[PDB]
Amino acid sequence: AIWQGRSLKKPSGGRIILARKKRKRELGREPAFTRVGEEKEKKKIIRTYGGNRKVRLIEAIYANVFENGKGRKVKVLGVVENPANRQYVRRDIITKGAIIETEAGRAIVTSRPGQDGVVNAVLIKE
Amino acid sequence: RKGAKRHLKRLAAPDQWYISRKRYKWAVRPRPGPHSMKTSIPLLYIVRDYLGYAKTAREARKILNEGRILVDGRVRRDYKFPVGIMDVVSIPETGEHYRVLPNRIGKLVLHPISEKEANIKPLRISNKRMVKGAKVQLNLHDGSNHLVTVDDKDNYRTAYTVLMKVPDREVIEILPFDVGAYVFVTRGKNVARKGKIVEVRRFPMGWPDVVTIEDENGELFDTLKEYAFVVGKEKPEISLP
Amino acid sequence: MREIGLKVQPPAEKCDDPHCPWHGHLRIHGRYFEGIVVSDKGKKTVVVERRHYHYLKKYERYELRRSKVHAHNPECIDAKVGDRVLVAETRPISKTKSWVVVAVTKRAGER
Amino acid sequence: DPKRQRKKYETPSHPWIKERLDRERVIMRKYALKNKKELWRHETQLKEFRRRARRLLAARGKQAEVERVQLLQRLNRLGLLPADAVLDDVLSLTVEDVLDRRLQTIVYKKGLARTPRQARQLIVHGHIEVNGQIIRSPGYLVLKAEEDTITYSKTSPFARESHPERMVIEQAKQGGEA
Amino acid sequence: GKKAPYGEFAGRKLKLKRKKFRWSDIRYKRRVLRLKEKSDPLEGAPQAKGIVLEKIAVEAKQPNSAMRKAVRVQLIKNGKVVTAFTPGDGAINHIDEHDEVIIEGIGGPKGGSMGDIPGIRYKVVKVNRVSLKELVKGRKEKPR
RNA sequence: GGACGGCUCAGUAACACGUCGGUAACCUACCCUCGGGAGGGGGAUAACCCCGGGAAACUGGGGCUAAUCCCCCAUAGGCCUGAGGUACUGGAAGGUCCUCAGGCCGAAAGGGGCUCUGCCCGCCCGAGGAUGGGCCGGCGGCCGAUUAGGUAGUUGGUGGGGUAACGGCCCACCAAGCCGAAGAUCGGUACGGGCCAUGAGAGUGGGAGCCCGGAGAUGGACACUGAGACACGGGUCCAGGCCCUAC
RNA sequence: GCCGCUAUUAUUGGGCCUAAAGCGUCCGUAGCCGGGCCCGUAAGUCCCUGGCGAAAUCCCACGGCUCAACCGUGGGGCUUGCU
RNA sequence: GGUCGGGUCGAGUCUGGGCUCCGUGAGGGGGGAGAAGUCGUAACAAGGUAGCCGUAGGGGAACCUACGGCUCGAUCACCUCC
Ligand SMILES: [Mg+2]
Ligand SMILES: [Mg+2]
Ligand SMILES: [Mg+2]
Ligand SMILES: [Mg+2]
Ligand SMILES: [Mg+2]
Ligand SMILES: [Mg+2]
Ligand SMILES: [Mg+2]
Ligand SMILES: [Mg+2]
Ligand SMILES: [Mg+2]
Ligand SMILES: [Mg+2]
Repeated sequence: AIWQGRSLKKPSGGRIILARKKRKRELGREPAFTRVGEEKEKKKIIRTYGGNRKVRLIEAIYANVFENGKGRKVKVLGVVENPANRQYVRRDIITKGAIIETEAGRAIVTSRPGQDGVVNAVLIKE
Repeated sequence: RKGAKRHLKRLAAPDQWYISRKRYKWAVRPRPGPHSMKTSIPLLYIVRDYLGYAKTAREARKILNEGRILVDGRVRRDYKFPVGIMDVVSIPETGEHYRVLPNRIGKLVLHPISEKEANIKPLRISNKRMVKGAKVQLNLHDGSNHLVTVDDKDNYRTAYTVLMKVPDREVIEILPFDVGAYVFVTRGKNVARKGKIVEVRRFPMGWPDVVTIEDENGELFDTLKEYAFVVGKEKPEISLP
Repeated sequence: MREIGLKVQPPAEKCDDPHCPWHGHLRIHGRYFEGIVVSDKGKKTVVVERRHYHYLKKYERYELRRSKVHAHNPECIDAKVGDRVLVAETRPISKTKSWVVVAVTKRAGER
Repeated sequence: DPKRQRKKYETPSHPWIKERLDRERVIMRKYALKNKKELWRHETQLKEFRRRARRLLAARGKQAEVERVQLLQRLNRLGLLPADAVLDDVLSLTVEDVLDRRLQTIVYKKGLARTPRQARQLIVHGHIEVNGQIIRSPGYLVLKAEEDTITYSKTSPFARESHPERMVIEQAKQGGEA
Repeated sequence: GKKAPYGEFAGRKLKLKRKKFRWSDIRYKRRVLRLKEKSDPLEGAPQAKGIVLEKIAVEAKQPNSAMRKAVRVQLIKNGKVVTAFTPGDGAINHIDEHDEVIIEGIGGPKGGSMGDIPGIRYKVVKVNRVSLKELVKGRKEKPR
């Protein structure tokens, strides 16, 4: 989805007729589907408003996992339990609220790999 | 539409410039700089209109590029440079110094002064960051920044004033915002008015705090704390009007 | 317990969403008013009504003008239809919601 | 939606009132006016004075006192009222007083012109000075302080006392009502 | 009785009723619905140009006896035929067919007909870029 | 640098405009202040030279060369997450700062000129400001009931994605909300205002010209580059029309 | 063509037996109007004060172009106001 | 950069269904003026059948008839209020 402006409907239900064309600054971008890769972690770089930078991850491998202030790079295996979508656990797609099977076990993501380009996760105690 | 403004029409200009709004179409658009547009005027207007050392902008630009006008001890060669409240405009070749201060009408004027006071600039502190190195950055109303340490971080507070020796930038005479402090207003209705502080009210949310001030003739008036500029402890000590 | 900028009593229980000013990370800024709740159907969403009088220069008279606002209602403050709530402005929470309930004076009875 | 410079004279509500016509015909012959426009201009001057005076009667202080003082000192300066005057006296004033403060009329007086029509020609051809300044506008309202400084121009043949028309004008030294 | 809403908090209904009966005002209605603009062949103009189709004459109402001269005129901006009265004494002879003619309003009370001419709303003013008054008084002979 | 200025008022009954406020939910080249840094390598290619092609528009191949051009490496720095400390400001901390962890992204021109051992104009990073914008909200300003029900991502929520940034902006899954006779929806007309005309005033009317804002650049749709454009004197396609042509 | 004329849109400030005009009559929902005293609140309302409502435009004085128009200095007002 | 595809914002192009809009325009309807005309004489005086409302039917046409109402009806004969 491209245009992230206003909606064409009032809360009343009435129609809006756009008084202006769509500006470059109110667009979006095709989403990152941070899937699990076999290897060669894949990422792209986005030039953004202001000349700023976003790192968009497309294939993640490692998933820095955290417990109580201690981290380690622990080699993602797969995805389980995405509350955002079930098609995501099928396609093995990572997001912020996802659960990932890993070395050292299950971990709940805390990062936005489409934005920050890294997968950071938290060990679930069981 | 598609971007920023590089022009200014002389009618759409600030209300505090002494500009002769209908004589021409255009005015100098000030550069971004120390102060704001609401508390500044460009050096071209100072050199050409106020002091009258030039009838023309070409002459004024020649002067400024020769380097005959200082603003707080520094040569300023740009004609769009903002000159703001409590700023010292010096001409050594003529031995003159002026303090840019506001009028009671609300407009900016040049108050003549001498060298001693001309090496002084009072700065309202206006904010206080904690910066890397665990150092304290005072963020001052001329958009300036001064670094101090966690030892006197408490001697330095936001609405206070700092006298500054400007071609070197050495703090002298911190003046705190307290009761009895001599104050000079800078904006509002009670603009070029001065006196001693009496009271401060807080007003819960983002509503600005307000100060009650007592003039020399005993009258008693309110304004905003942000518009209350401290110039002294009991006497203005900076030769205001 | 935190002390959001307008002095009024916080709730008793402390468990909420992040869109609560006291127990979450939501902030409030700008304007605040008291109003009456007229709907409490939506989850964490009420409708608050003001009633100001508008002067007509010509006819030298006044007319009522109702204004709804569509505030957020955290479960700690489960304001119901009738209650005189205090509401404050914040960031957008939804298409229509840019306000949040902070405090109540309950009303079991109305007129 | 901009300024649009407006006339400084008001025309009458009806163009063909016999009373107004007679009155204005008399005034125009007495004061030697080219235009009803000119007359109405001075009438409008008066009207504005009167309206200000009215408002300031029915006004309150700290402003509308300033304007009272300003009105009275303006009219003093113009020579329409004495210094001990009041808004009541404003309302007593007349268009004839205004027209008497015209330059054409003061030059018909000050024994300078012998006729208001010749006064007009003197002014327009450049033979009258007011405070050293040539004025060519006969409708110029003279200030009570400039009145005693009215004189022929230095670069005027009428300033030579040997001039024939100067000799006639001073053969008839007259003034008073004009 | 005492009129409608006189209360301090009745401005709404008061405004409403005044609007309701402004619509009984016919001037307001014409202005606001733009009826003249919809039914005007001159399309909201003070003048218009037309081609003379024919020269005719019209009988004065009842008491007056005369044949007022006129012309049927085809207007260019819309192609519409209107009849226009030719003031003057030999104006209809100074005017010829296929001639371009300028078309004013005749005056008349509601932008309408004038005097003993029952149903004529328009005047001729210029004929082939020459004023009919001058043609009639002899001066400024006609081009074509 | 060309995104300003300049032009026009089609569209738009809308947070477009006015005004009060907010952004602790965001971007900002030029400018100011402060604090720091400028290390080590490498490369290409115009101009020029040889030859051209093509009706033009335009354009090819080979040779040669530089840079404040381009690339790389490291160091600084930036972003995310987790833990805890509570030094800062604020009305209030998902903020700043301190310590530690795991990571990803990752600068720079010590260039040029002089009276050259110093000065001037400059490069990069960070903190703030300023400037200019984005977005949110309260209030406010036409007609029609011979337009009465409207809305289906529609109202909200949970979780996300995306965005500079909040947001049903978009998505998946949950619910049934939202607007409305104080007139919704639909239709009509209309750039908004400051202002202007008129009138004793109350009021009625207008909102081309100057300023402020907005929108648009044959109609429609989409992108590149850049701090900033979906770009009046830049790009691409469709529709429609026109011009040159060696068709 | 707009305002005025027009108290022919009427809040100020119009009329409805016979001139245009009282629903055929009643009942009642919203709305509007609402008896008297006491207490409270202080939402409207009033006062005072802080911050805003750009400049130009409007009024006034004073100055400069011969006066004026125009321009500048200053005072006031204007913006429906909002806070 | 091409060529294959797979996704997207997507104008447009063909078409079928509705809904209005516009330019026209046969043929029927009434309306308004005017001209003198044609048939009558409905109405105003008790207008020569008093007039008018409502409903219904009928009639070249104004109109007529019926049922209920009104006086915005004249006259003379009663009682009453004045
Ligand atoms: Mg590197
Ligand atoms: Mg339009
Ligand atoms: Mg064109
Ligand atoms: Mg009427
Ligand atoms: Mg009447
Ligand atoms: Mg103003
Ligand atoms: Mg009959
Ligand atoms: Mg009969
Ligand atoms: Mg009969
Ligand atoms: Mg029968």
